[PDB]
Amino acid sequence: DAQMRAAINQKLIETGERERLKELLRAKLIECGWKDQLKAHCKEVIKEKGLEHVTVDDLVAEITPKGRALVPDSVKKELLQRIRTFLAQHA
Amino acid sequence: NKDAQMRAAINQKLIETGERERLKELLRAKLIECGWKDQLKAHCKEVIKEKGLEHVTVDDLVAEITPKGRALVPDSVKKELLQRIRTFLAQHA
Amino acid sequence: LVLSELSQGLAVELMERVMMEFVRETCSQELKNAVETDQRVRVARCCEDVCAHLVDLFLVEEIFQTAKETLQ
Repeated sequence: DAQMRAAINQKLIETGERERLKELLRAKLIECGWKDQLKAHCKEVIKEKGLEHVTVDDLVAEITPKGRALVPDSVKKELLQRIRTFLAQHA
Repeated sequence: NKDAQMRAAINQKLIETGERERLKELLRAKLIECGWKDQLKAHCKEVIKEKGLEHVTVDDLVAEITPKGRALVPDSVKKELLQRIRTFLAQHA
Repeated sequence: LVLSELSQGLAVELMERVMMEFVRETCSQELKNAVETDQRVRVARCCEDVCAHLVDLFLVEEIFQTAKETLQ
């Protein structure tokens, strides 16, 4: 049910938990080199398409699929655990 | 396109400020210092001597002389003019 | 014993939103840097063309004046 999801999301937000998890997620992605991989891929797409042609929308479209696939399953496992811990303590 | 526009803007900025004239006078001074003028006129005297004064024309003279004239310009003089243009540009937006 | 896949869905959505925003920010910054660098390249390059143009112009004139002085 979506109404439940809306209720939880609102809680994550007002409790500041969402902002906190977001910060730690970003920090872990930076730490493991995930962001450096994005930048490396951008450099190649720029060199391939050319600055006279490429836009930000082009880069995102080209880089996203690989980016999504390179998010480590370890951080996804830890995130899920944080969410469950959060639900258990607020419900 | 965009480069041509940028060249035009730089060019116009040099004229509006009077910088083009200062560059011209700068080049003139440097050409004297490196002996460009002296070397060129000696080349003129040689060609005149072969062609003969009567036969030679100035347009004809310019034809055999200009290649040498362009070659006599030292790269250091070119570098120095380039540097002043870049500096000028940094101090004018 | 996980009853519902509600928590799974929340982790997947949250991860996807954070990830997506990070990609957008990264691509925007990388392209901004590249364009800034290229701008410096183009300014330098154009300054070279202008310099070469001015020199050849002033020169074509000085080659005429020199020729004159030698005659007679």
